[PDB]
Amino acid sequence: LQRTLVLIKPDAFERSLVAEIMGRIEKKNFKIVSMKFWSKAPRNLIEQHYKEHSEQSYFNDNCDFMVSGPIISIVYEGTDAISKIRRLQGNTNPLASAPGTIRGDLANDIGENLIHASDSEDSAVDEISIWFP
Amino acid sequence: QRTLVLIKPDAFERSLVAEIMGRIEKKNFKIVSMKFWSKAPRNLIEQHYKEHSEQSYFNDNCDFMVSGPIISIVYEGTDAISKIRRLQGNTNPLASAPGTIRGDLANDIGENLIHASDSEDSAVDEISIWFPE
Amino acid sequence: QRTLVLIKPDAFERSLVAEIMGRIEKKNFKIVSMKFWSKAPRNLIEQHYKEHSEQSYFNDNCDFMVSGPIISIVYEGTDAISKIRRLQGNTNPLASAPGTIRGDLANDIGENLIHASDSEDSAVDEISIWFPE
Amino acid sequence: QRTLVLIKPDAFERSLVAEIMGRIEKKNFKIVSMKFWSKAPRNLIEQHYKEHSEQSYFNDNCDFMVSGPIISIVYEGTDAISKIRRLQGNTNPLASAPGTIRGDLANDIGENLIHASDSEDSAVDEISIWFPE
Amino acid sequence: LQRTLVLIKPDAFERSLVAEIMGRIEKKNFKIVSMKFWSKAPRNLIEQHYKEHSEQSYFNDNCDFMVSGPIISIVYEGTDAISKIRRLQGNTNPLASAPGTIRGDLANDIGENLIHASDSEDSAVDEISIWFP
Amino acid sequence: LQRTLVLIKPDAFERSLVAEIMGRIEKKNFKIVSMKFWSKAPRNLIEQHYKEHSEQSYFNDNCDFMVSGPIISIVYEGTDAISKIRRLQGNTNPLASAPGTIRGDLANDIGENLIHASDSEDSAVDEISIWFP
Ligand SMILES: Nc1nc2c(ncn2[C@H]2C[C@H](O)[C@@H](COP(=O)(O)OP(=O)(O)O)O2)c(=O)[nH]1
Ligand SMILES: Nc1nc2c(ncn2[C@H]2C[C@H](O)[C@@H](COP(=O)(O)OP(=O)(O)O)O2)c(=O)[nH]1
Ligand SMILES: Nc1nc2c(ncn2[C@H]2C[C@H](O)[C@@H](COP(=O)(O)OP(=O)(O)O)O2)c(=O)[nH]1
Ligand SMILES: Nc1nc2c(ncn2[C@H]2C[C@H](O)[C@@H](COP(=O)(O)OP(=O)(O)O)O2)c(=O)[nH]1
Ligand SMILES: Nc1nc2c(ncn2[C@H]2C[C@H](O)[C@@H](COP(=O)(O)OP(=O)(O)O)O2)c(=O)[nH]1
Ligand SMILES: Nc1nc2c(ncn2[C@H]2C[C@H](O)[C@@H](COP(=O)(O)OP(=O)(O)O)O2)c(=O)[nH]1
Ligand SMILES: [Mg+2]
Ligand SMILES: [Mg+2]
Ligand SMILES: [Mg+2]
Ligand SMILES: [Mg+2]
Ligand SMILES: [Mg+2]
Ligand SMILES: [Mg+2]
Repeated sequence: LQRTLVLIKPDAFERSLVAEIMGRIEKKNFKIVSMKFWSKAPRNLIEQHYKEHSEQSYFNDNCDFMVSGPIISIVYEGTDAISKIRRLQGNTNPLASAPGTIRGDLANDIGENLIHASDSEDSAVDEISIWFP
Repeated sequence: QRTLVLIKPDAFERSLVAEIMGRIEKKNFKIVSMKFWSKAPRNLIEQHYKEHSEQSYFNDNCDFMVSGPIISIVYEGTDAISKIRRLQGNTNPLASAPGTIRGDLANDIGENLIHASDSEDSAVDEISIWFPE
Repeated sequence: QRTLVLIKPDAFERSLVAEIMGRIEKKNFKIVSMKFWSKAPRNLIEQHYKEHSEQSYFNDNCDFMVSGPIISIVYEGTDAISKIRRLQGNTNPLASAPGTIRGDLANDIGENLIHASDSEDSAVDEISIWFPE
Repeated sequence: QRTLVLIKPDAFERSLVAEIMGRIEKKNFKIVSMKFWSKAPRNLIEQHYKEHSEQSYFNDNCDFMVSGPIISIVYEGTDAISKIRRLQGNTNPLASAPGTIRGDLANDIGENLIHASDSEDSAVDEISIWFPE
Repeated sequence: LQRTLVLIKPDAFERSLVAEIMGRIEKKNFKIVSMKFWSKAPRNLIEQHYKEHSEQSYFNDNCDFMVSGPIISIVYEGTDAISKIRRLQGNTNPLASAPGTIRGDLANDIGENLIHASDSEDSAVDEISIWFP
Repeated sequence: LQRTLVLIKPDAFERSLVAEIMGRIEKKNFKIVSMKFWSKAPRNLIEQHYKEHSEQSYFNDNCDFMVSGPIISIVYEGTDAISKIRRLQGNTNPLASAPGTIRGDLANDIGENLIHASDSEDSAVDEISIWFP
């Protein structure tokens, strides 16, 4: 049994895909245990969330995108939730994400890619602490 | 207008949260605030339904409303109150119309998936209950 | 209550069996009995529709009903008879409402996808026809 | 009967083209002609809506109708005109019924996703406008 | 042209996913040629169905699960139906089943995994003989 | 940014899957820039479209199928549209096409396979020139 942190990104709001994305996770039988709506996430939380990427060329653009509209932060719980939701999410690169995955079916950009999900136990604990202190 | 919607515990039990939210999303209403409650305080539920305090079902309904999670949402849109009420459908499963949320999904007078404010005055009161900030 | 539903041969031809069953399932009705007929005996069809024996369409309708498979289902739920009738929608394609099974999917008075018992008395008779056990 | 349907520019903006066409397709109407317009000529739009020429919204509506692509479709079926009108739903978002295209998807009196001919006489006129061949 | 044996498992009934599962197979153009509904399958048929696993640690628990609610047994027919429906079904292990498959999208447990499908021509004949003697 | 040529094949019309197929591409955020409806495509355009296969045993049967009902020719535009839509389409062979893809979910034959999509930049230019001279 694990908890993982998911962000529904501003592009999901713009494209009216919030329920579609949440629905794919819900139909897999994962349970919401925490959830917050952000009309606009604080820049500092975004920069902390993506701190690994702070020295990458796309960092500033990614952070700008992430504060360009609302986000939902959700903690999902289930057996092996972290890897399972990562599999559902699909590859970052739209040339690689498989049909059937959230990104494979719905995303068409490496940056505007609809959903974040924790990639490991350690990062899940870290990310949950950021969004749900 | 702004209206107050509750996703009720039966929606969680039946894994219909995204389905309900999706019907409102597809109608182009915007989420302005949202909170997740693992279990709403009974006092909050009693206040929300204070006008039913003398009804025979009052306690049973309060028990149901604290039996599982709730999501409270403020939606915004032109004439959002009446429009979301029409999408919601009648309380009575003998009357709620196919095509409405309750008409398609609810099969009980009490366990009826969704609350929506019924007037501007009740919207103000309910938003103040669920989002006192 | 228990009611008798037929999935008609046009549902098989048009690959709408799951769609129709899904609309009833999502309303939370429980299957109590079910039988698949590769081709129903004409005599069974004539008995089912015996009250239409003098109508001009009687033979054509019987021909249609044996033209492909049927699934007969007994569904159970509070006020299941009237509720499933409302989901079914009117026989006449000029009247069946969008949101109903026939309103959304049927475009003919005869080839109309689904039968549902219209009263408690007819439910008893029809269940005895299709499930004499 | 044959009727003239327009998929309006808001359907393109909101990525609802397939959703709308799918609702008509599932009702078993057959496409007899179809044209895609990257931008319809304003004169065509003015002719289509000539009966509204004195209305206060006439110019705003024409502006909207040339603001993005349109698909014009001739559909054929028994009583196709009235049936597709019923699927379409009322112009007014305070009236369009859940289960209809506008009832489920449209939230504005002007930006209302779909046109459908309202009579046999108007169907002839509109088909001659969009498909003069 | 082949026939294969599918079981819709009790978890599909509990989670109201029966039509969803049948619909995925129906949309692939497979035809139902036999079908039976079991309110509760006999223990002996279940133990025979899973006889290969009789000495495995999970055998008793699996059999208990399989008689814990209704099942539907279906014979589907199509060209290479056996391998095709196996592909649609997805891996037993929820750490392996691919998004897009029935289990990949809907199942979250190695035991409660929604659907059985024959794994070969020989086992299909055997399983059909069990459920449809 | 690329343009690719898609054909919706006559089997999609027969099976009422036109909107389903177009919807999968639309939800991926690809934009229609040209579209034509053919009640019956001219034999010569079909033979030119498939000229690579002119000496294969299935050529005549494939061409016969392709003129057996309507087709829609669509030009879609998006970043890397050619490879992305090919991925969505899925393998020609129904023993290989992955669940989650259009063919993996919906097609059950190597010939009647619902959709064509250009396989390269060069063939896209060629095919667009054929259908949209
Ligand atoms: N423009 C651009 N943006 C990128 C690139 N790589 C990553 N990003 C953005 C989008 C990602 O969602 C986010 C975090 O990257 P990640 O942890 O490698 O990917 P992911 O766990 O979201 O699939 O940063 C990239 O290569 N280019
Ligand atoms: N068991 C039972 N519960 C009832 C009955 N009438 C109302 N309720 C419950 C369910 C309703 O969602 C809630 C509030 O009643 P309402 O304001 O008349 O209905 P609504 O605005 O949720 O459609 O109280 C009732 O008659 N019986
Ligand atoms: N062709 C034709 N068929 C008809 C007509 N009226 C009824 N039928 C057929 C289709 C109906 O499903 C069946 C039983 O008629 P019903 O009990 O009045 O309708 P329903 O309970 O299936 O809605 O007989 C009719 O007027 N014309
Ligand atoms: N802004 C605005 N637009 C309107 C109003 N009434 C009609 N329109 C626009 C939207 C309609 O689709 C179009 C044609 O009006 P109509 O023939 O009465 O409606 P309809 O046949 O599209 O349902 O003109 C109106 O009252 N206000
Ligand atoms: N708890 C548990 N149950 C298992 C395990 N392996 C198989 N089972 C159960 C669930 C399977 O649906 C059933 C038959 O196993 P199978 O033939 O290897 O899998 P499958 O053809 O259903 O994908 O037995 C297992 O490793 N653990
Ligand atoms: N009957 C039959 N038809 C075939 C076979 N290979 C190809 N075809 C038909 C169906 C294909 O859609 C069409 C073009 O073949 P293709 O370019 O290799 O496949 P595709 O780009 O449509 O996946 O010709 C084949 O091996 N057998
Ligand atoms: Mg990451
Ligand atoms: Mg109320
Ligand atoms: Mg009747
Ligand atoms: Mg009009
Ligand atoms: Mg097996
Ligand atoms: Mg090719």
